[PDB]
Amino acid sequence: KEWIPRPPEKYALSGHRSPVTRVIFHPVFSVMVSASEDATIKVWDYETGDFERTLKGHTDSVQDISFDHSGKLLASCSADMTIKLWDFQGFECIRTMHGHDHNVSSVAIMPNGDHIVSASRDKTIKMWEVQTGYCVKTFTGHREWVRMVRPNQDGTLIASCSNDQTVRVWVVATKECKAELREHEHVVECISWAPESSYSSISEATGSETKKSGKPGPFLLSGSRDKTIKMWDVSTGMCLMTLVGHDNWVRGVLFHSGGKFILSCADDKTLRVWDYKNKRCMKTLNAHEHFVTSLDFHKTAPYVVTGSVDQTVKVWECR
Amino acid sequence: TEALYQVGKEFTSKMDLEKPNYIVPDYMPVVYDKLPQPPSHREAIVNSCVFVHQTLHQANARLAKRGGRTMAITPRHYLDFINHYANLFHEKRSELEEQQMHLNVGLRKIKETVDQVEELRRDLRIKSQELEVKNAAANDKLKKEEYAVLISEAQAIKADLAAVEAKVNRSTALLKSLSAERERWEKTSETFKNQMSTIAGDCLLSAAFIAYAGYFDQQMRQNLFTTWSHHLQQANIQFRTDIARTEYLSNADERLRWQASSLPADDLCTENAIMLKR
Amino acid sequence: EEYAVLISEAQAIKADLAAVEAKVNRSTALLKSLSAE
Repeated sequence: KEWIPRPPEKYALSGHRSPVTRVIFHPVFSVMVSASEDATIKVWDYETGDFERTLKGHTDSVQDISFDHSGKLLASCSADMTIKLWDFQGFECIRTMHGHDHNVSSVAIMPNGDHIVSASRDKTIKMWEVQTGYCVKTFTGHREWVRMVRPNQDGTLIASCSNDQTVRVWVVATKECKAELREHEHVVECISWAPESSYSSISEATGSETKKSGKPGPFLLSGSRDKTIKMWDVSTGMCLMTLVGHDNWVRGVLFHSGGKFILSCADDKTLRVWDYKNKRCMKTLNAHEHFVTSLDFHKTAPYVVTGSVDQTVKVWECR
Repeated sequence: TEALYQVGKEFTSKMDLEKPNYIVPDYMPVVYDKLPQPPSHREAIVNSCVFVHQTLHQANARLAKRGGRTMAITPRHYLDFINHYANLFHEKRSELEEQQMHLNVGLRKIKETVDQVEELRRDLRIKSQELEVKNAAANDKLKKEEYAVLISEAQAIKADLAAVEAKVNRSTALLKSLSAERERWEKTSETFKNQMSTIAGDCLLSAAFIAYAGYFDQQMRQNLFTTWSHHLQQANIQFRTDIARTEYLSNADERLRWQASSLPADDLCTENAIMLKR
Repeated sequence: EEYAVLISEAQAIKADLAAVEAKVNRSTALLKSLSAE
């Protein structure tokens, strides 16, 4: 609800022999999944901090991993130009999609659970079928390396962030960039949208006026290497507020499950949790001795996990 | 045939067996009557498995007709065939992925090595220019106590330059030594994608050979392998026709260990040892 | 010309002398510490 990580830690999980790139939470089980740069995906139990197993099917460094709504499948992408679909009941690779040239950066599964989206250096975004494995439609428009891609809550809207200073939002149906945003000072790297629990909380935070339908419209968030976190409106495309104060490069941003605070990490070696409605809670929390890479927020449990380059994954209580 | 096809589908369902660019042959060797008209790669694999199982019955019928002695072919033979197929697929895929990961790490290390060699080039030229200016200043100022200090620092810089030059030539000698390694690793890494494409057919052939061709003699083993290879060719299933089954199913260390155990140096004896192992 | 080279050789020999003297003093301190042992 008002959960906020505390400086004391519970466990310092260190099993990777290469920098950790992303950490996620299992949708239903008490399972933490961490992807690192040693071509291995490790499975942990965040409640008790016990190593469970590893998924060593990948060839090159694993970049991004994503579950589905049911948590029954795990989609992973790596620098070996391929996407591997993991069956989480048997923990065995079941489909290895090829193509999508050069280092693949991000991967995500829409809540529909039937199609997958991925980003890479080849300045394009591809769309895959989980059932078959055929790239049916290819998304173009980015002029540089695309870093992160994230869908909506109903499998219709997709935004991709790239080195080309553009955070441009896309549609499944007409395959057109409805909103294109090129206004960041330097490269944008991480994006994550707003759950329905926070649509009402934006109105008094920014003073935005509701349209004829009354819905505030989908929102956008994008962290950029210019040490600034900026939260946007997908429907219109204008800035609402700029969050400044990160010492070094930002790496991952997301919203609190209650939709009231802002919780994000950066290359400043610290985890910073911010309030946007009233600019009150400006807690800075040292997390890792080296650069911090990724982070995640549990939907219901009071746990947050952060992945760093120091070969370690850390779990924080929420209070 | 329907039972065999269903068993093959259900057992080989957690294996990849997916080829997006699979080309359906004009004349497909339809073994299962209810096979879909545009069969997929997995369906072709299962059809090939059923064909192998029936080829064993045909071989037994031929041997019985010739007056030779045959052994009953049971569904347990098919079960062993599919189990061996799954195990060999997983093992070969894991070995290939691990080898490619190690080779990628090696290439990355070599590239970092050449980059640091260029960095040593620039460090060497910086040191050389500093030595030139230092001894020029020493000679200028000596020609008009601290001056002995200046020439001593110049001498120390020459000593550091000599040590850096030793590092230059030593790192260059190491760098040229790994040229054969780097080129061979590059060729293997480039061929990695092709090797993954042929895992399914090679594992199918090897599993069929292990599960079925044990009882027969060399001639019948070769006939069965040729029949299976021809069926795979007609079904547009990629497999390597250059490597030997004995080389594919065993490593040189295990073969050497077997020869130490008084195993005769024969292809059939090696295949028998492999069967006794797997 | 060679004169500066010879005085540089003298500077080399005095640097080596200083290093040897420092090593001798350090080792003498080491042995003085190990008398009880």
